[PDB]
Amino acid sequence: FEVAFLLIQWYIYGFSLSAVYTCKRDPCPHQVDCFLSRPTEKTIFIIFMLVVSLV
Amino acid sequence: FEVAFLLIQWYIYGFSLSAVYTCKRDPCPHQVDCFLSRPTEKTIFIIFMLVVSLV
Ligand SMILES: CCCCCCCCCCCCCC
Ligand SMILES: CCCCCCCCCCCCCC
Ligand SMILES: CCCCCCCCCCCCCC
Ligand SMILES: CCCCCCCCCCCCCC
Ligand SMILES: CCCCCCCCCCCCCC
Ligand SMILES: CCCCCCCCCCCCCC
Ligand SMILES: CCCCCCCCCCCCCC
Ligand SMILES: CCCCCCCCCCCCCC
Repeated sequence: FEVAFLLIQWYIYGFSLSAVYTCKRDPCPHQVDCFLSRPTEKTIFIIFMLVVSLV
Repeated sequence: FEVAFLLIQWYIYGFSLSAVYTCKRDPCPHQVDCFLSRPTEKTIFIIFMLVVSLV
């Protein structure tokens, strides 16, 4: 259960977060720019919870 | 002067007007949709002034 939950997160998300996202869904016209909330503080806590599950 | 002014308008504009324009300049992000004012009434008067200059 520890290995299987680490492989789903590597496939879906990765292990960081960027500040600007580019979205191509509907009803939005062509492509839009969207901005995230605290993308640097969240990246620090993603790496803290990776080392805990590897130990 | 009548022929030279008809060839510049055929090259720049054409002889009609559409309702939705797609713009790719700066500072706009990617591509946006822009909407014109009375695009059908103006197309009727573009063709009236074409027949006058051809007669
Ligand atoms: C151990 C509990 C995890 C259950 C896994 C079931 C599959 C999860 C979906 C797989 C991702 C699909 C993305 C297209
Ligand atoms: C955008 C720059 C992010 C910098 C990431 C720094 C992460 C430090 C986390 C320390 C984890 C160590 C656990 C013992
Ligand atoms: C320069 C940006 C680096 C971002 C990742 C930093 C990770 C360093 C911390 C590793 C902790 C390992 C503890 C065993
Ligand atoms: C952007 C991703 C950076 C990942 C760097 C951290 C890797 C963790 C290595 C140390 C793990 C300690 C296991 C005991
Ligand atoms: C008879 C007066 C017309 C003057 C014509 C001078 C050239 C006009 C510009 C040509 C179009 C350039 C588009 C790139
Ligand atoms: C979008 C549909 C536009 C229909 C254009 C109709 C143009 C009629 C103009 C008549 C010109 C005749 C001059 C004698
Ligand atoms: C179906 C849309 C047709 C649009 C153009 C119509 C132009 C017809 C009028 C031509 C006038 C010619 C008078 C000599
Ligand atoms: C969308 C453009 C339609 C143009 C149709 C009208 C062409 C004009 C033909 C009649 C001209 C009369 C000259 C004497």
